[PDB]
Amino acid sequence: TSHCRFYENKYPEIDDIVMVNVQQIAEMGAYVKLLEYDNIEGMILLSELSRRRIRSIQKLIRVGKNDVAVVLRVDKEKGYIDLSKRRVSSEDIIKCEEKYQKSKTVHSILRYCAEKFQIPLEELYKTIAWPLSRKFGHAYEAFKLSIIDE
RNA sequence: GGUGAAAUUCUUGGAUUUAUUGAAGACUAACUACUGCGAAAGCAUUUGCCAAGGACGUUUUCAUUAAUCAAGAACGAAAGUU
Ligand SMILES: [Mg+2]
Ligand SMILES: [Mg+2]
Ligand SMILES: [Mg+2]
Ligand SMILES: [Mg+2]
Ligand SMILES: [Mg+2]
Repeated sequence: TSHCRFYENKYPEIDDIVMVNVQQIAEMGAYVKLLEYDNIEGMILLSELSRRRIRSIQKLIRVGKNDVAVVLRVDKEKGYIDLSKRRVSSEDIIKCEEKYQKSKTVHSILRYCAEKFQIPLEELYKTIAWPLSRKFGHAYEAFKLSIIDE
């Protein structure tokens, strides 16, 4: 079960870049799920969805696929996000790519660990990934070190 | 910044705005109007100098010296050329 968000808390921060998989589209916008963080839903509105004039949404969004975005407002009581998509700079997307790729590696490795040990990812992340992220900022550099220095 | 909306561009070597100032070059807002001057272009900050001009007033002076003009000439917006 893929849960237990990458970061040390399940909620977003006010300015961050993130990457999102679209789940559906409504008329006012799309309330979609975050993948840089665990599962929390939030709106992306059509007015702040496309760069150019919004002529089509099917071509741009491509529901079921991965896109870059940022977060502007946060609901820190029960969980709701306001996100943005047009304000992604040419430099933003590159670092979003690298951050999501390292996160995806560290997620798939420990997902395999959970599947082979049949223990929820929450406990495994709390026991292993979190202290390593505390110590060296991200667990992937720790994995590289463990390859080199044990 | 900018735009229908964006992007290019400048920014924690702190831009955008904030106060004093300093430099440069342009130009003369509002007053500015069915208003003025000039042959036409054109002419709008102040002051001085330089000469010029229309209009009016004139019981001033000369007495046709005038009108339009091929040839010839003077100015001639903007742009452009040394
Ligand atoms: Mg300043
Ligand atoms: Mg003036
Ligand atoms: Mg006048
Ligand atoms: Mg002639
Ligand atoms: Mg010239």
